[PDB]
Amino acid sequence: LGRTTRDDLINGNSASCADVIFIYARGSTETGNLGTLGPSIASNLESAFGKDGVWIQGVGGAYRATLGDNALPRGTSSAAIREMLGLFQQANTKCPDATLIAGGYSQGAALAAASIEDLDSAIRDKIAGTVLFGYTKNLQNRGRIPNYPADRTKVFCNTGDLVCTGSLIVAAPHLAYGPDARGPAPEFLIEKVRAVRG
Repeated sequence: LGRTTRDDLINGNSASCADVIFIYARGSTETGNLGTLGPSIASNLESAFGKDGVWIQGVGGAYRATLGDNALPRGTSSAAIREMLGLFQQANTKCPDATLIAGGYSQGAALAAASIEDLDSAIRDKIAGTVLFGYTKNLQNRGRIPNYPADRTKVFCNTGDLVCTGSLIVAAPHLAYGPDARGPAPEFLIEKVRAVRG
């Protein structure tokens, strides 16, 4: 695999359920299914919950993270939404009691948002927290994920990252989320898991 690819949910089963399952969608053109920011969040999550206590799953399969899909209505393709929807379904079926947390960068942040929007409310209720970096629909959705609570959403949108302000121009702030994925974003997700699970 490489640190850039994590299939802990796909490869896992009910007998080895983790308490927490993190599903993450990478940006356009990023490698593996975690890209650049996903591995730092994963390392922090495993310090907090232990290697056995958290499953990290990047969104792969039909999510090709094609730069042209950014221009589609929901900011990604229908196929990609179904891929992410199916991973939340699979988490829910394999491990009905795990707490779910989610994340995404750039097109993966629009994908997370469209997926959570379309999710059955009972599964959606289980997602304790979602972190979105360089969220391409930040302006259009006014910093929110449709049908999901504000208190469970943390958007990291740098000043000068123009994708947070309605365009698809890539500027240097868009490439500057490394600090956030190492610190505030995993801390937020851990705090949201601990508030549900203890």
